[PDB]
Amino acid sequence: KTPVPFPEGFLWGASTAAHQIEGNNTDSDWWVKEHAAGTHIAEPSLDACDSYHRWPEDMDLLASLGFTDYRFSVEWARIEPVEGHFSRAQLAHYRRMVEGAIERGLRPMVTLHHFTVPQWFEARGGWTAEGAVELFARYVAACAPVISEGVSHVCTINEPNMIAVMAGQAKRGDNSFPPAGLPTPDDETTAAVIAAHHAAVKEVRALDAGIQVGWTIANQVYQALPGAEDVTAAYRHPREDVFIEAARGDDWIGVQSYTRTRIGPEGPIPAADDVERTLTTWEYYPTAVGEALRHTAAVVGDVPLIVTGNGIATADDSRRVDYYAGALDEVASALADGLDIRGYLAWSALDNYEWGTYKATFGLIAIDWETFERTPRDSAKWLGSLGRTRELPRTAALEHH
Ligand SMILES: OC[C@H]1O[C@@H](O[C@@H]2[C@@H](O)[C@H](O)[C@@H](CO)O[C@@H]2O)[C@H](O)[C@@H](O)[C@@H]1O
Ligand SMILES: OC[C@H]1O[C@@H](O[C@@H]2[C@@H](O)[C@H](O)[C@@H](CO)O[C@H]2O)[C@H](O)[C@@H](O)[C@@H]1O
Ligand SMILES: [Cl-]
Ligand SMILES: [Cl-]
Repeated sequence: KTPVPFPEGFLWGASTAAHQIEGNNTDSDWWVKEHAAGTHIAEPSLDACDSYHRWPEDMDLLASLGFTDYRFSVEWARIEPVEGHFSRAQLAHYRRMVEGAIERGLRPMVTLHHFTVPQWFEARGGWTAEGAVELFARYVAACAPVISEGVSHVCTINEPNMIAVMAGQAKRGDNSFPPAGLPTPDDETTAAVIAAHHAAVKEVRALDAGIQVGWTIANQVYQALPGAEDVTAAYRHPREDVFIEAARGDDWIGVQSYTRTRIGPEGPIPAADDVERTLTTWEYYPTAVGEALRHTAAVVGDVPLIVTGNGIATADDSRRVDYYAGALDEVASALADGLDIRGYLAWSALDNYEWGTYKATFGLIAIDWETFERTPRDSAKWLGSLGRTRELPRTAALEHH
């Protein structure tokens, strides 16, 4: 019904991840998987957006559009290309990104880990191997020159619940996803990423640089059909809630939401045949983030919430505007209800490599895969303008009360 001004210092921006935009990330586990014999990965990442060279243009564009914040990742595979050999070259590359954000009036949120790992880290047995926790923490300590000045927010591990899910697949040797919901996570990896996270928090806080640290959650918005509450709770806990519980002592927690999955007495039910879908196959559900935020609050307590990824894969930008109008309304609504939300970062700043395909275009900013030309979409112009306005618009539908 009425507009909700940004809280003071509210993050307003977009998010990317190194492997999805940078191009030539050739020391990652993913680079190997993309080219392995028998890979199921539909297409290779290759040059992606070449943000390795073109992040200056990325950030010029974001700032010009009126965004005030940029979440990007720094890449362990580059920083530690072989075990024990830290690249000062790549550390400086990443420090230049932080400084470059600041010089363009963008507050940088730094993700230290976004799914990919060094191939050597995978080859030695991944998150569940002996020493994996110490290895991650050492990498985190080594990022100190990148994050010790000018960075207010660090994300340790992006969506550890997706890590645990995929480890569950790899352990069973499963290649396909169920028609709804998520594969049983590997509880071993669950434990390992949680211990890795706490150790990373210690490392960042040890810098005594005031950094707010936490991690981000792939919120599924599991909804119980009436009667199926207990099944829904059991299903969601290892997939989501256990990672939110591990964040209860953190300085902030990231909410990443896109769609919803209904759960019946037998478990996850797929979207109806006739309901609107996005280019990811997911049900179009603009109000997801609303439920994601509220569920996250219920579980995590009073840890500040930030939306660190939210959007839609679509070829129709006016449908993206629709999606954000509903998502922003849910953010406003949660704020007005008194949730402590301190930022909104859209997924994604650019069209990017969506873990195996380039067809699932999530970008505010269009990318030509041949020339690397950036073209802001209209959604980008509108959302960006809110960085100056600093007020969340509402949809024209009525609230209760
Ligand atoms: O791969 C099957 C199953 O493994 C699960 O992990 C188990 C682990 O918790 C247990 O300690 C040991 C005991 O030998 O067995 C398994 O490794 C994992 O959580 C599931 O995702 C997998 O489906
Ligand atoms: O897919 C768009 C972006 O979203 C993230 O990962 C999502 C996750 O949020 C969601 O729960 C699952 C559904 O099974 O899909 C993943 O792709 C990542 O932050 C981004 O890398 C990803 O591109
Ligand atoms: Cl090196
Ligand atoms: Cl990384």
